[PDB]
Amino acid sequence: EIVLTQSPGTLSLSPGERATLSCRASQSVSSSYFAWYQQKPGQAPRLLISGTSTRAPGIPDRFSGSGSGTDFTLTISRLEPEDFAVYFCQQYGNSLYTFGQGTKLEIKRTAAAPSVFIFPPSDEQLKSGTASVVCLLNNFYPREAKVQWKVDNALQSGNSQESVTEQDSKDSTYSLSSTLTLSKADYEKHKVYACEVTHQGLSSPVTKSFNRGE
Amino acid sequence: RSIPLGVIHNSTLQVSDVDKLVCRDKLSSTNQLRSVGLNLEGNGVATDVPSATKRWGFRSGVPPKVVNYEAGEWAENCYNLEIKKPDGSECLPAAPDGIRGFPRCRYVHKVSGTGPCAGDFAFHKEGAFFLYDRLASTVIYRGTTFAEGVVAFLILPQ
Amino acid sequence: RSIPLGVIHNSTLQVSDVDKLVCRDKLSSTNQLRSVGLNLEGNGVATDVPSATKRWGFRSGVPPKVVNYEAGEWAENCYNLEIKKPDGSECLPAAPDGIRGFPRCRYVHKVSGTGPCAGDFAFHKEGAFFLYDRLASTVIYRGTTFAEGVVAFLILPQ
Amino acid sequence: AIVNAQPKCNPNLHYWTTQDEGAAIGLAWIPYFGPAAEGIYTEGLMHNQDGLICGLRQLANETTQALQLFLRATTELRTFSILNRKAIDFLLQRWGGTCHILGPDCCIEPHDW
Amino acid sequence: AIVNAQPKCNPNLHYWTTQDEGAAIGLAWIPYFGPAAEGIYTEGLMHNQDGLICGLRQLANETTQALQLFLRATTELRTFSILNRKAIDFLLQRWGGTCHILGPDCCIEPHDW
Amino acid sequence: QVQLQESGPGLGKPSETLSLSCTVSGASIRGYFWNWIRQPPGKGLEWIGYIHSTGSTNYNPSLKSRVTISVDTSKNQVSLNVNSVTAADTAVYFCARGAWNVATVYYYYGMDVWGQGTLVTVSSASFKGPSVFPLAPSSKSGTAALGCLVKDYFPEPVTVSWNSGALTSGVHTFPAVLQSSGLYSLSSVVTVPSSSLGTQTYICNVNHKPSNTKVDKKVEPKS
Ligand SMILES: *[C@@H]1O[C@H](CO)[C@@H](O[C@@H]2O[C@H](CO)[C@@H](O[C@@H]3O[C@H](CO)[C@@H](O)[C@H](O)[C@@H]3O)[C@H](O)[C@H]2NC(C)=O)[C@H](O)[C@H]1NC(C)=O
Ligand SMILES: *[C@@H]1O[C@H](CO)[C@@H](O[C@@H]2O[C@H](CO)[C@@H](O[C@@H]3O[C@H](CO)[C@@H](O)[C@H](O)[C@@H]3O)[C@H](O)[C@H]2NC(C)=O)[C@H](O)[C@H]1NC(C)=O
Repeated sequence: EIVLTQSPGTLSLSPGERATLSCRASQSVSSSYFAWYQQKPGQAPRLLISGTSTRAPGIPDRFSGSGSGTDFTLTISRLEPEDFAVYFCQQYGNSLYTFGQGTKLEIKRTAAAPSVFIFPPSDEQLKSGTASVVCLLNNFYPREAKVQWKVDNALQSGNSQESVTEQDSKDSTYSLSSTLTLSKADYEKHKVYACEVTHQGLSSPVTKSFNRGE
Repeated sequence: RSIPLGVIHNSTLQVSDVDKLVCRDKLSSTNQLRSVGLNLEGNGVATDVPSATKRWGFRSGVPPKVVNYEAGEWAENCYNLEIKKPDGSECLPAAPDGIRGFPRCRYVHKVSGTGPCAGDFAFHKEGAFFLYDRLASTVIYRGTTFAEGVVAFLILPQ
Repeated sequence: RSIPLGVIHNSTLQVSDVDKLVCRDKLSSTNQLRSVGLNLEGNGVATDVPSATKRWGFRSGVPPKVVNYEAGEWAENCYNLEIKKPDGSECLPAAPDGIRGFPRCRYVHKVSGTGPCAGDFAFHKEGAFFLYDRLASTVIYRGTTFAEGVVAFLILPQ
Repeated sequence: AIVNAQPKCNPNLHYWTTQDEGAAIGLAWIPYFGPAAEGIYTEGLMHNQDGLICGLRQLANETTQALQLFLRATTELRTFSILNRKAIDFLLQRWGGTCHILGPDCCIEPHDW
Repeated sequence: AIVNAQPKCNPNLHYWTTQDEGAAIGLAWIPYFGPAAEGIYTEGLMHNQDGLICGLRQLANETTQALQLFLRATTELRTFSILNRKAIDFLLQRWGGTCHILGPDCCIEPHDW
Repeated sequence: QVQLQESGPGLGKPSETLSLSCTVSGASIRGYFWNWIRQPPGKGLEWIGYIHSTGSTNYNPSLKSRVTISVDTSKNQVSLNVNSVTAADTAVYFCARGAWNVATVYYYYGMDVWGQGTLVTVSSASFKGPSVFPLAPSSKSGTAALGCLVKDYFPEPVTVSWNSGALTSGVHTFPAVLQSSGLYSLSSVVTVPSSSLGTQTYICNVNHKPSNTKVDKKVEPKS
């Protein structure tokens, strides 16, 4: 019954700005031991603020907590690139905790073009019976980018799998890897395998190529 | 005034009124009467050494008084003082027999130092008690682990 | 558990049940409540010095406790110990004020000697008490005539 | 009735007490073989109801002024009589004077018929 | 009810006690003229019934475990409260709660008519 | 310097009983409350329950039937068992110390110390070791990039390191991708200065706990 609804779901704004995260209680809290947590990718959540307003040790003065009984709010003033995380509100009451949906916070920055690299299938991998080509886009922002595979000017749709890292907590940049998986037979047919990249920081598409024998 | 007595019935706490007679309150034996010592940290008081020290002071002209409590709370923060005057003479009295440290303390803050001792005994400036082993005193005894708290008197369920 | 209370009616002794209420048992005044100290020699225990010594030992970590009894039994055999450590230091504490020897002893066995003292206080290994003048202690006090016995609590006839 | 007015409250109570059961494993009641001073206590936890525990903390805060004045009045060093005195006061309230069976100050109820 | 299980029993009880009558021969109540420490006691003998005395010895043996645990729980050096506590417990058993005149936990008997 | 460490089988057979163990170091379990939190991959946190050092427990209302938490003070551990395990119970499982206050610091029942988290995948399928293949371009020489490729493994996760933790800068190890085969596959990369390219050899440190594999693959300099 006690459900904590968090708003907004997602949020993205520039360094220096103030982020206000809200979290409403379904029923009135009978014990105001509210708390806020910051969870970096792959890490357990860190305690930012406990008891509605007391900062945990080692938490910068930017994180400030406040509340009114039904609505509690966390304000991250003067945002810095390291504050990229997902933020949860928490409520301990009547011998049980509840959490919130979470607010994923992206830190903006001026656009940065991807650094494209292409990788031929290795020697031992071909001996196994399957070949995979990898296109790497390193340290770019914004997150949206188009990575188009074309083999001998023939586009390949149905064999590319993409994966993007989480935002870097220092330069606020993303990185992407497009993997083209093919059997050892169909890879033999053609000889030129290239990867074309379009991005907001690229005034013209960048195509990095590798010929079969090199 | 009058020492308040608390009645617990079906997980409901009510203060007994000295004027109002409630026949429903039942006392079948003295084992239902309990004295509890609740520590001040439960009230969220500051527990760091420099902040707790400000809660204690010396005063002459008030003889020490002690009461017993039968149950206490496990304390995360306790204190043990060995304050001495500049000339070297001890500043707190050694605890009399039967007075022992608080039974359950996780962190014991060994407070030491040298300062002027304005009085014969160290009292709690907020009115609380220095809780020892089943004894609540108004005075800090030398070298004995205490935990500042207060005392309540309850008539327990049957 | 619970300290048993014995009721005496028409030369018949029954133990009061804490759960069973017997309205026939009458307590008109506190003078009907008596605490008696019955000596162990009444139970036929060995009274010679080498055998009684085996019933006492030293242990640290247990503070001494004392209870009062209002009436005792004339003892044929009492003991008075002055045991000391090899280096000469006393091994038993001198009795505090108000604690005096057993009032009525015929033979007082002056036990002395030098031995290792493994603890801070001398206790009774069978659980009995060292009966002094109207005080029953768990600890042997130096130089005071005691008589090992046990204590009962009675509600006497009217 | 109480209501908590303290700044914070720890709604769970982790307690210790000696005034509890002793199963009396043979020869452990004897002090010579008994537990040492640190092991004479039992423990427990009252996280069941948050409200009662917070009420206890306020009661312990509110009894302090009256308890402190009580100690000022008495002269003995240590006062154990307080709990036995409360029991006597309990009996004297109900059975102190003449008891009128159906009266308001008499806890006597006639039988059911 | 008790039954003696001790190896032997001394069926006669030669007792001493101060809690007895003082005829108060003039000026002997005054401590300055009163008896010395050794002469404040009275004596007596209970050889009348062998069975009651042997029962007392077993009761004094059986109360020892509970009495020893009682002393472990308390912290004061000397405990005199035990007898006054038993009297309070006696009253609280019969007159503690609401008393139903013909009930089993009420020692009230209606008048004879 | 108190640290928590969860332990649990990477894969749990469905319709079985699942057991995880939290091991507290540098602090005594006695006197604190200890929580169990689980987090399905890419979703919010769910509180499973808590337990005091004495033993008293209260669990999440929605899960109290299928769960049972236990503590062992002689081993300084807190254990969690989940029965009738389905695919929804696939998550990373945390233990946390929800305490009123520790030493002089007040935490007001906020969870200060957490474990590292243990991922538990619930599937009928079995373990499958990974295979590593280097990532090297056609020879060139500016700033260069290299890495490893980890293909065909199950279940999540696999931990990849570079030069035994010596190389931390500019190391991006990509999240797992679930191929059509049903096995996972990821890749690690690192930008390395092209000048000192041939000075230091570069070796991978992959580790897959569910199948017990920790192989190392070097990368060709091509100075
Ligand atoms: C029993 O509880 C009461 C209520 O908490 C305790 O009294 C309070 O003492 C604190 C500490 O001095 C007071 O706090 C201060 O309040 C002022 C505003 O008046 C604020 O500016 C300061 O920064 C500080 O927070 C508090 O006001 C006061 N409350 C009342 C109602 O008097 C009392 O000490 C407790 N007694 C025992 C024996 O524990
Ligand atoms: C209260 O009375 C009981 C019963 O008399 C006392 O307990 C008893 O202690 C004696 C002395 O150690 C035991 O005697 C020995 O018995 C063994 C056989 O078990 C025998 O081989 C030895 O030669 C010796 O006679 C006796 O068994 C034991 N009885 C029971 C039932 O435990 C107890 O010490 C008394 N307590 C007090 C405080 O006086």
